[PDB]
Amino acid sequence: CPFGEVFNATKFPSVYAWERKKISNCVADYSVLYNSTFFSTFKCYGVSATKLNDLCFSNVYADSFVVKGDDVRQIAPGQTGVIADYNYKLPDDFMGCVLAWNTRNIDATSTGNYNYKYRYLRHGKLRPFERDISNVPFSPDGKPCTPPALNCYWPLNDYGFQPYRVVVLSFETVCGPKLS
Amino acid sequence: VLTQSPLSLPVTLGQPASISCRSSQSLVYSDGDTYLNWFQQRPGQSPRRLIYQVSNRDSGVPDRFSGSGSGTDFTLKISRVEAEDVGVYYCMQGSHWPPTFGQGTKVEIK
Amino acid sequence: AQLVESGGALVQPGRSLRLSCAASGFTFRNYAMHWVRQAPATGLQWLAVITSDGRNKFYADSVKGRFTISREDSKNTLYLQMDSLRGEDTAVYYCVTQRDNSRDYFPHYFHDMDVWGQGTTVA
Ligand SMILES: *[C@@H]1O[C@H](CO)[C@@H](O[C@@H]2O[C@H](CO)[C@@H](O[C@@H]3O[C@H](CO)[C@@H](O)[C@H](O)[C@@H]3O)[C@H](O)[C@H]2NC(C)=O)[C@H](O)[C@H]1NC(C)=O
Ligand SMILES: *[C@@H]1O[C@H](CO)[C@@H](O)[C@H](O)[C@H]1NC(C)=O
Repeated sequence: CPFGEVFNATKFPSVYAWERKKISNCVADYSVLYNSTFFSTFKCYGVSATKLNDLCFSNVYADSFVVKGDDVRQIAPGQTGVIADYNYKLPDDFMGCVLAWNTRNIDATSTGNYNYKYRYLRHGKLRPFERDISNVPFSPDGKPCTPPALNCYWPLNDYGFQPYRVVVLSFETVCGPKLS
Repeated sequence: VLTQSPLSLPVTLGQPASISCRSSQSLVYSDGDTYLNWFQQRPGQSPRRLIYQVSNRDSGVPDRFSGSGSGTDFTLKISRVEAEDVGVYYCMQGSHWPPTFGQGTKVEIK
Repeated sequence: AQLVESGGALVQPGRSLRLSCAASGFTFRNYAMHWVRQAPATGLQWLAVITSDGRNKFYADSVKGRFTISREDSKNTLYLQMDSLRGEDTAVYYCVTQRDNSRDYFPHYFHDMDVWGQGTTVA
């Protein structure tokens, strides 16, 4: 399976614009990931990381994005917050693994890397694995509005990038390796 | 827009009372919750919250205060009204911006 | 969480008045701040909110463009600048915030409004 292609990718999207890579019809080697020091966080929900090699799935979805370290914790079931509610939500259910690493020497810059954005205003929260990449000036009561007039605010903001690259493996023809 | 009833509640000391609040629109928010709170303003004092999220009470609030409701129709209930309960009971909705208050119900002790 | 209003006065229609509100018992910087006014005409009327970072300012249509909400975190003080005052603006102005900032983002800072000051009269 094309795991390295996702984790060691040279470019990641914003959280609000998280990208979904589908893994299927392949052998999922989780040993490289499991005991590597690449990741600062290796969190699985109801799934034993050690046993990932022994689990078969219809498919695996690797959701890729860059989020400030502080908000990495929002990428989990049962969470609230600007990211959990407006940028990228995980369902209240079992989950595969949320894998993340520090990217201060990759994505962060001395003046702040503001190429990455996030949502903070929206007419309601996001559903689990919903992607909202629209950019229409926010209006608190559904009215038409034009910025920078009063009550007219852009729903998106910029990240003051320390950033972490996060890849979420959501589990639904893919299995781990066999040993000869 | 919130409308309360009665405008004024004549309750004998030691007897129960209830204050109604009716919204022009459902106060259920996008996350499924309902942000309908109740406040009491005692003469000479500012408003204080008693009940929140329709039926929950704040710490320090007497157990005699409770409530219920859904959609547009909400009620604040007082199991027994004491002399110290004199004041104007307001309902407030935060579900739809701008947040609004009712006109308030003046509860007095007879 | 205590809020203390000041700056109330009698001001002729067309003129301006600036209110202030000192905060104590909590960290001012960590909460959004609101102004609410009281009058027989309106009961309790929400006017404006300024977010914790002082960036987003939302106003009720009834004051939108006439009132400006601002804050000085360094002084733990909330302000309200009211220009072109009318007779209809006569009210007791309350400084309002929240104790619970678990969800410190729009619109969740309108959900509790559980912290009120003593209020100051503006006429
Ligand atoms: C992203 O790419 C880096 C390398 O560019 C991967 O880190 C490297 O992964 C290998 C495999 O586990 C680590 O072990 C190496 O194995 C070869 C096998 O012959 C051996 O010759 C090497 O001396 C070494 O033992 C290697 O130490 C490791 N390097 C570092 C700096 O960690 C990384 O795992 C990739 N990330 C993902 C998520 O795949
Ligand atoms: C990490 O996985 C590799 C797979 O070849 C294994 O050989 C290695 O011993 C593992 N490391 C530990 C400490 O289990």
